[PDB]
Amino acid sequence: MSHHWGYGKHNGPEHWHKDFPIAKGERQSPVDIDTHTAKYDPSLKPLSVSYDQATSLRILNNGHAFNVEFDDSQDKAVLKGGPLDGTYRLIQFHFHWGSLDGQGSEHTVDKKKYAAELHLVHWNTKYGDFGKAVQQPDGLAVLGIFLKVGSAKPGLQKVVDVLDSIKTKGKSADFTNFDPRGLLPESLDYWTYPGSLTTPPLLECVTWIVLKEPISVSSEQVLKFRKLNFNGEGEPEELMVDNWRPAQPLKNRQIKASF
Ligand SMILES: NS(=O)(=O)c1ccc(CCNC(=O)NCCc2ccc(S(N)(=O)=O)cc2)cc1
Ligand SMILES: NCCc1ccc(S(N)(=O)=O)cc1
Ligand SMILES: [Zn+2]
Repeated sequence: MSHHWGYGKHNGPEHWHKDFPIAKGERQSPVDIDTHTAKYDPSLKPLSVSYDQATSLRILNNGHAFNVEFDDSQDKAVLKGGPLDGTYRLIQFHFHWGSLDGQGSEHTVDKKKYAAELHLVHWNTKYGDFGKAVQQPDGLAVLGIFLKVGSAKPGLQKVVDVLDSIKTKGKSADFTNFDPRGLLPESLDYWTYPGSLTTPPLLECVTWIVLKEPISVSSEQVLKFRKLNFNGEGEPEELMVDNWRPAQPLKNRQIKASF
């Protein structure tokens, strides 16, 4: 209830360390993915994304992004394989995006920034709940997918269309029967490395799995994201744009490629 971090000049990423000192830790995210330096690891398995029984529930403007929430009280939508040991359940997805099409992703690829990045957040079932999982070094698996501006993504349009009902911080709307499979690219080739949450509390609990193939969305789709507000109703309007943390030092990590 006393958090005041954000993405402005007075409360943005350069300030976070003062309340969340792990911001300067050894495994922070995001990072630049240097594609030449990433090593192909033949021992990596194909990723297994099982989203057929996914149960979406609600979409919320939380003042930083919007989250689409899922029932995670059974193994309904799970991620396994790839670099992972065990079963990770989908709890929510959200995006980060820019004020312009040339920025907005958190991860970069040879310093290239995409217009946005989707994060599908999953927690390791051996830890019993999400709150316990974020306290463990292998507690979360975040599947990251880049968005480039081009052709529309039909499977995104239900999200775009509901955004009028959650314009300001604290607003939510029913968001049942949404299929997250509609947000994936054709290929599940990926990079992986150990990292962190990219927002406070910046906990170092994430296995990052970043897909190589971007999805394409239209100019009009991402334009609608930028009409959301960071502020609550009745407060000065601040457009929800540039809700991305920049790349952090790789330090003593190696990024592995599945391909
Ligand atoms: N099942 S339920 O009862 O409907 C249900 C109950 C609760 C919830 C919200 C979970 N809390 C959450 O997602 N916090 C953000 C932490 C975070 C920060 C940063 C990243 S990031 N940017 O690194 O991916 C990922 C996650 C959802 C659904
Ligand atoms: N200085 C404005 C108030 C304020 C700024 C930044 C943060 S932080 N460290 O959580 O990003 C908290 C409060
Ligand atoms: Zn995120």
